[PDB]
Amino acid sequence: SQQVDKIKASYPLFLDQDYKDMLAKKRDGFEEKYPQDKIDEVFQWTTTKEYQELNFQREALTVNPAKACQPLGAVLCALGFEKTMPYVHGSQGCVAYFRSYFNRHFREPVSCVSDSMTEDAAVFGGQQNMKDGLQNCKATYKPDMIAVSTTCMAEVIGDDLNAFINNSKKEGFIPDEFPVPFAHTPSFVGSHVTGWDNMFEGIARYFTLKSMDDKVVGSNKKINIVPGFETYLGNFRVIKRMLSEMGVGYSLLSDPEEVLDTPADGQFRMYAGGTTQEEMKDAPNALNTVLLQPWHLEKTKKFVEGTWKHEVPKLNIPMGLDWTDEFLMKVSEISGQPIPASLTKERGRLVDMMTDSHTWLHGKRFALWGDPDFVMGLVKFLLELGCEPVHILCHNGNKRWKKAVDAILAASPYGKNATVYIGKDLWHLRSLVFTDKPDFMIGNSYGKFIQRDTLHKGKEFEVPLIRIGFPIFDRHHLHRSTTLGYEGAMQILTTLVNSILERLDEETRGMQATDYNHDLVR
Amino acid sequence: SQQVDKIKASYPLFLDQDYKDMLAKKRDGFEEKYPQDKIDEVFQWTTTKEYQELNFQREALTVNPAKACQPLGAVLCALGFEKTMPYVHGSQGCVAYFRSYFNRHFREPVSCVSDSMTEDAAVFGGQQNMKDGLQNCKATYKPDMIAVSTTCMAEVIGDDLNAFINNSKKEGFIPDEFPVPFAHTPSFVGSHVTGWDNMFEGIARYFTLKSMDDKVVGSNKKINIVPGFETYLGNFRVIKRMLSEMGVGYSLLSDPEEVLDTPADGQFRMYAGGTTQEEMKDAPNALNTVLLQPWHLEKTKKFVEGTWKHEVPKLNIPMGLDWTDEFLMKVSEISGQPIPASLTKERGRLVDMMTDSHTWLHGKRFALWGDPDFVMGLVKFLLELGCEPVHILCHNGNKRWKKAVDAILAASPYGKNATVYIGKDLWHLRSLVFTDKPDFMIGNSYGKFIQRDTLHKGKEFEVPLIRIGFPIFDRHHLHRSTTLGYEGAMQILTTLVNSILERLDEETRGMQATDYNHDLVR
Amino acid sequence: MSREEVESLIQEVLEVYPEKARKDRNKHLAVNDPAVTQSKKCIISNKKSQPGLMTIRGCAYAGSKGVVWGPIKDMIHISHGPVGCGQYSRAGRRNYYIGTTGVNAFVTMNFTSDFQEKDIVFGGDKKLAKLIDEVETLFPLNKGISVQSECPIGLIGDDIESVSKVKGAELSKTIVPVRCEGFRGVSQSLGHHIANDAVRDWVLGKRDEDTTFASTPYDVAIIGDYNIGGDAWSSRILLEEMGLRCVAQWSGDGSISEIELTPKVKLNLVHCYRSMNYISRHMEEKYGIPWMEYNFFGPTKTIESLRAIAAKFDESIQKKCEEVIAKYKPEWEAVVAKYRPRLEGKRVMLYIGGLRPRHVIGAYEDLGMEVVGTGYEFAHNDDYDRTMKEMGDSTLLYDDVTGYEFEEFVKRIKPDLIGSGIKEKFIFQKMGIPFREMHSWDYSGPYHGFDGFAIFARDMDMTLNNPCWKKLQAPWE
Amino acid sequence: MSREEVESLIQEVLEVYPEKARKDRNKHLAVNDPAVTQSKKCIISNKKSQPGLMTIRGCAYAGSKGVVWGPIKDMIHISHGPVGCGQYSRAGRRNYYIGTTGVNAFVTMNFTSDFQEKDIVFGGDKKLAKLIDEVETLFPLNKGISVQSECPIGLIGDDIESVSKVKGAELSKTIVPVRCEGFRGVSQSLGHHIANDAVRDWVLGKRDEDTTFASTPYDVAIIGDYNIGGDAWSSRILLEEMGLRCVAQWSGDGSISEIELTPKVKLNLVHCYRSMNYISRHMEEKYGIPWMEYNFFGPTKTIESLRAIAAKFDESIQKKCEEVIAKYKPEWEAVVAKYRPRLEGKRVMLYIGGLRPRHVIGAYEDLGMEVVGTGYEFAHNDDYDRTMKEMGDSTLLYDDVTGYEFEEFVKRIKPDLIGSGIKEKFIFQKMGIPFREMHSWDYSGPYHGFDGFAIFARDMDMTLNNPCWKKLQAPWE
Ligand SMILES: [Ca+2]
Ligand SMILES: [Ca+2]
Ligand SMILES: [Mg+2]
Ligand SMILES: [Mg+2]
Ligand SMILES: [Mg+2]
Ligand SMILES: [Mg+2]
Ligand SMILES: [Mg+2]
Repeated sequence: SQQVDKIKASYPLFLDQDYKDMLAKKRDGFEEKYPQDKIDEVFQWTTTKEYQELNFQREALTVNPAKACQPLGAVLCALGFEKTMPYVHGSQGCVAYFRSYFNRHFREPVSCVSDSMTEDAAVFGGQQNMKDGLQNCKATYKPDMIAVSTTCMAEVIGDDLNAFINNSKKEGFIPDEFPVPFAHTPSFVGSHVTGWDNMFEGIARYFTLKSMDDKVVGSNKKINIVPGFETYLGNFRVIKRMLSEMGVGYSLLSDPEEVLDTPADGQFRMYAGGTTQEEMKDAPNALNTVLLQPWHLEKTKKFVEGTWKHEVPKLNIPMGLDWTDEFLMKVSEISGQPIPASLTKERGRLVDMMTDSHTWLHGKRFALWGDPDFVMGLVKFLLELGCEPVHILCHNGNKRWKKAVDAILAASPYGKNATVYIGKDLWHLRSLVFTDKPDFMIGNSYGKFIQRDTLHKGKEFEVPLIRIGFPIFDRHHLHRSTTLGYEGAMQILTTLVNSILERLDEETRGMQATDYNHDLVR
Repeated sequence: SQQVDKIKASYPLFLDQDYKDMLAKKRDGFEEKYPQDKIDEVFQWTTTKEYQELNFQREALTVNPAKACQPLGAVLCALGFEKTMPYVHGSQGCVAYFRSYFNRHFREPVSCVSDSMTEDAAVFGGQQNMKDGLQNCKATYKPDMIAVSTTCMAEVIGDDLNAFINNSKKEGFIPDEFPVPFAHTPSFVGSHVTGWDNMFEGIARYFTLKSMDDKVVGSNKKINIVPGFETYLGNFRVIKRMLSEMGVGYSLLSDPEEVLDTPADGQFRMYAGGTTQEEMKDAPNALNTVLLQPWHLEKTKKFVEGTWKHEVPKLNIPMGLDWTDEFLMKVSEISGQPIPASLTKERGRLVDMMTDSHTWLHGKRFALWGDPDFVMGLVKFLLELGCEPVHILCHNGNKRWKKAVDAILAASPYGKNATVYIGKDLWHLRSLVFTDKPDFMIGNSYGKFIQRDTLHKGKEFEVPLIRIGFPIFDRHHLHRSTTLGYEGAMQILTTLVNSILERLDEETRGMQATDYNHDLVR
Repeated sequence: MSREEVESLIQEVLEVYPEKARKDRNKHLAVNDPAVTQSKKCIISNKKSQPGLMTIRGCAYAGSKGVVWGPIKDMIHISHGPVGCGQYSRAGRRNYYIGTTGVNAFVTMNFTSDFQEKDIVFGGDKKLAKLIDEVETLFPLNKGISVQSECPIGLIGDDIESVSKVKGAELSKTIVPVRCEGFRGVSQSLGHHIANDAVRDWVLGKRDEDTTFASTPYDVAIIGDYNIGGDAWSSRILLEEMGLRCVAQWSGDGSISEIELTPKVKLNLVHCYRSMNYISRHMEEKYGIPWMEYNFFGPTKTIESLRAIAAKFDESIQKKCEEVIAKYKPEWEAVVAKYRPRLEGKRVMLYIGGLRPRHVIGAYEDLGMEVVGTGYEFAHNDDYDRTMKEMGDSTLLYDDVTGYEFEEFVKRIKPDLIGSGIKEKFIFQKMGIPFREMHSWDYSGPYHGFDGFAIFARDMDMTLNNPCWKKLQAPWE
Repeated sequence: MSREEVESLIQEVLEVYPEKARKDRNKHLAVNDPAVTQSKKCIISNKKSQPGLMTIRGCAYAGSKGVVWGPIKDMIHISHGPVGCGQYSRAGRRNYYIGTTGVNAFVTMNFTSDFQEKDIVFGGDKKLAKLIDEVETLFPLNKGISVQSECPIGLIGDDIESVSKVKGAELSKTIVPVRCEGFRGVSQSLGHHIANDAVRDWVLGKRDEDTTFASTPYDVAIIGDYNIGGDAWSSRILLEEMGLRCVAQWSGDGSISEIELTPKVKLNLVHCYRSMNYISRHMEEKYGIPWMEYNFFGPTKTIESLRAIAAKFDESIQKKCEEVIAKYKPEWEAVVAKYRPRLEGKRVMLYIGGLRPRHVIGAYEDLGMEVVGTGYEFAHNDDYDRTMKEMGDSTLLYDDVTGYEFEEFVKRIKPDLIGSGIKEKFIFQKMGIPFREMHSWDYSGPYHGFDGFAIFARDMDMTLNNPCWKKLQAPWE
């Protein structure tokens, strides 16, 4: 039933007695459900150290991964180029998923095509799909560039992208001069970040390899900035804002911040902003190239060092106080621009905020996950705040990365109770937050199911999620946030301290029980 | 008892059984406490319509006000001028409270002096206090200007500020040319916002009234901006940013954003930034003067219209979409500068966010309070979001203001279930959120006690607080936020929609009970 | 728009394409004509998508794992292949269920074999066998396992049938191999067919000669309701108020036992024809169970459906049918009275998958709205036959619509509301056109049945009449 | 720093002032000397503040409403005058209590007569009488009312004593008029004295004729503990473990009945001498109840206090005293072992109100820290006598310190930690000096007793050793 002036959606409609009784009868009649006491028994067992030990012995089964596949990163990278259509050679199912995944995070259109390879291509390969696909895409969507990646069926079948694209031009499906950079992006190697690196390096090679004879390092007096896989608009914006404030000439190579934030003014804009083809062609003339997320830009780095001859600096992601300082000092050195009064003041404002909030942050224990550079910068900043990052999980991390994070942990007293996990998933993390309970999780929307599980054990066992990462689907507009630089550090500090104080308010809201500590001032 | 490796503060120390038993013994032995059944009975009664009717018949008693006294406002105004010491003639107890109140909100130093009048001044008045106070203040703290207001004892005994300051100069306690603007600020008239207006108009008079004969309206090609009583740093910053973006020459008169946000770099800066004396002296040469918070700048308005001969525009506070549009269109007309592409795009990004979030905002019911301009702008933006601002309380509001708000409500279908309350306090508001329960409260930290009260009746009756206003003491760094312009509207929208989704997550987190609606994607 | 204006619009839009795409796409666009009832005379459907044109379609794995198998709550479904497919499809679809997730129910979890290059080189069968044992150790209350093949499985020559048989016999466990690789077919459609055949072959026959269950004359199954936002529950309540016993829900909130009991029912009630007509036909062939199409969108269709269903039984159900209709009459009448004046005259374009592009038309009509265009990602010509009778004269029909086409049709037709998917939503909002997600219900619903109609109406109204839509143009432009 | 250097620092700082302020401030600054025990030979105190120098002091209303009366949980306290004073003081002080706020307890509420100009002109007595009736209607479980006068009340000639007498008799209710107007006295101090006299005159004698109290030999009252962060609870626990019965707490978590029962106890235990010595002396003169000063800051002082208190009673209490000391020994020893190495040799400067500037020194010394400067907002010479005994040779003492003086002393002495108030905190943090709030405990505590010492130690450690302090200097400057 419904009352018209107070209509109920699923929650709380299905809590009405008639629905409750109906669902009980469905269960008892037809579902042959395990008895509740058995369900409670198994639940309790899944929270134990014994179960954790079995869980960590898994070799074949993955449960609740914290990574995605290569072509998703290739698509994000390609979106950062002016009037560029991302184009994934292979199966169309993949592209529906890539678009939807980004649609849900940015709450924006995400444009990408497939060339719709089917079972028949296993006989004859995907060449005709490539010819018709490029022609059709160019005519229909009027991109100035098509950036090609692959799905896993194209990889297994073994289609030669380079030959297919060259043949498309040779036979007149598209003009010879029309830019079609490409990268092989096998889903069974690495993760979405590897796809980003592969795509970027393919675009860099397209515009520069054959034309290196006339390049002179430093002749354009700019610094190239490569952001990597980046899903916060504020991260692209803050880097450009800091370099501009410093009077540093720069080129941001892959910049989707406009195309991922078009205004609602009565027209749809399929393309907006983006790195120009001229910026990529001219990039070897820069002073140097800085990689914002070096732990997933290894292939890019080899190309930039081997072909452009840039002395890429050994910089961590610019997250937290020390690493933002180091990034600005290196940019000052390369550019010969002094760090301006404006950034020195911003820095001291962040430090002010650290002094103001340190008492509530001190010793707070966190579980966290994400991509390698993001995770290591979050760890570093947590140590700067006097917090303990006790469970650090990077599903798509490697041994060399883990060693690097372990060195950062060993240099701080706040790192003494921390462990770094690689190749482990959120079903592994779930055990750890039961057996060695932290105060909070910092993670993406998949964390909400771990919070749900912890509450089921009891309110005193609940570990609240703080949403920083990718994807965030169950809150609106958090993709507008910043996590880099002083601004990002200010935003993260504010989020953490206020999460702590929200939870303390909750625990002290009980009239004549816990509200002796429900302070007006904190 | 304590365990050294996990020390417990008050919460949760006093939940240990030994403390619980000790507290029961204290209650039973010596407190002669009303029985719990009687406490429960009275609590339940305080939630009723019957109690609400008695509560709204109050004439003499005020409980949990939502305003402060004049001199607080005068202090905040005075802080906005370069190297200016706020100075409150009268009782020193007042100045400890003003400083502390602002210290807790901004988490910053707040410099202000008293001239420490005592009982003896009821025989003879405070003239000697003024003489020694100005001399001592000037020598010790080296301000370039001392801005004088009053405490209630100085007002009741009738001290003539003008005469006292004049005599201080005549007798050599301060130099003749040293600037000592003043305003009478009686705590028993109006509220803190009235003190702001009084102080500002006193300062404006000081620098301009005697020198009007060389002034020419429009000759400096700038627009003056008067912000009023303003406790978000983002609000000074966004107005300055939008005017700069537009290429509009402007003077912000009373600008404390620097002195309320000094860096922590090893030195304490008593003074920073602020409106210059030259800016105040030259202000009559502006094209016009725009008041951002007109409903508490009536005295200032009369001076600017009567003495500067500026045709002050009839603009609402620039909050929400329509009113920010109106502000920018009027600034364009006055200055002759077009609204630039950057602001048009920002506007359309706000609209995009509105389209993205409208389904979760639609029909949501709010109780809210604050100062009059803030409140009417919040009401207007809630209506633009398709929300219902059903309890609108402004303790320091007036009938003319209420009529204007009632007119805004009548023009929108979302205002049909709304009532505006003036002169009512947060004990009145508490009744309204029990009898006509909204979804959320938007207000200051004093709201947390109303949320506590609502939860005590039961979880299904709890009305969560969303902290927007002044003071905010129980969260950190929210004073950095913005509420004005498209930027502020984006911040307010994001805060509201995510408050809604946080509560929905809470209500759907129950395993096998309500988590059928614990969606990953919203 | 007149028939001639619409036909002209089609030709103008097709001008952009190369000749081969133009010739193809012309075949997949039509203007409804009451004189023409045979859709094979005016539109082609269920063919390959043209390369590079930004189809909205998914793949067979979406159709099998995401749509049919995934909702079955007390089974563990393995996304078998590399990590992408299972991650993008994890909890994207709101197939609602009651259970204790990670303990006795698994729907919103993502189990995968996370293929690495070594699995491509050496094959994944040994990994799958090991994975099955780890599932059994860590999720002991699972009541069965499915293996949802991703693109590489068939391409490298793995034998998941052999692993399923061997491990099934070893563990006395129902282990279902599903060859729903996304290279197969042209869309989600073939995934449904593959999935239905897998149920048939590995599950449905398990109780064939088992007669333990006590049957009644009033036993039915809800076939092809995936319980989006609780849609199946707001259907079930009405069927049981009418005196029927709903033995099974395929597959929203569905348990493996209720699927195994379905061969015992007296009547299969088919909501989604496209996805589950295959198994319905099977059950008629093999067990003699009749099936019938119904529609629980809006009061008109719901009432017609209840009456038609009740007519298959006896006077006692027919009486309870009329009791149900009288109970809910005042409720849906109040919804109409409130929302119809706020929506009447407004024009809608839809684009959805395999059922809802025709099925929701009556509910729009019950609020005085007009559906002026509709179309499907992956429907067949039998779907289009049904569509042409529900849609108005001279309305626009589109099969496997391209991004470009959809945009250009909308700019000309200028509908008041669009109902489509997540890849479409943000495009149309920017153009200033109210949009409602008609897969996910925009995180609302249910929309099925009488309780669903109230929510549907509230939702169309909040979005179509919202104040945001008056604000897109800056007053200085 | 040597004595000669401190003396020279004083002279250098005072050079900034005009002659009159210079000559006055010189009298309020001293360097501690073991040869001089009589503070009236080295420092002046409890005088007016010099105008314009940014005293840190509050007013008599702060001392009466904020400090003494406000914590009494089951009375309603009226801030009588204009709206400011009650609003700034609402829930600013963490005088913790157990109750049902708005129903049977009222501490964090702000009740006020919100004077308008009409009330200045006609007087507030009629408003006050009406206010009392409104309070009775809406807060029926209140057990008494106090009237806390703000500046205007005495200036306009209102007669709140007459209203209190008349309404008190009419309603059979304790209504207490307190003339704590902020123009009275020079600081919070006189508010304490006024507040004590109001308790004496209006509350404390209620049960003088009543003999129904079941007394014991071990009855005591905690006098002058306002339960900041639960300080009085972590004190009470130890006194009761030692076999004493704490009849009353003045006034943290205090009830009106406990105050009324206090004349029945055997011993008054005075923590805050400054605020409560007045009533303590009254109870000795009128009821023959002895009083004694104690200190529950840190293990050294807590153990000495427990022993001195037990020695006033019999062998049974002395024995339980030793049991308490043995129980807590391993706990505070563990705190010392953890935190003393992390804090030893670090130098502290304090500036607080009336007690803590001397009372906390022993707790710092228990962690190996050194207090190199201390001072008070509003202490009297009897406080300074006690201070010179606690403080080290040649340390700096400052009475009613000016903002300017405190900054300049800190710049020269360069302490490792400062312990002071909210108006001081942010200044010293910007200077890169670790700061701990020693009124509010920076929202932590308790700090009294053995359980309080663990928290104190944790807190000094987390702030003094925090990584933020190494980061104020940009690496490019
Ligand atoms: Ca958007
Ligand atoms: Ca600060
Ligand atoms: Mg905490
Ligand atoms: Mg505990
Ligand atoms: Mg899933
Ligand atoms: Mg009916
Ligand atoms: Mg105070």
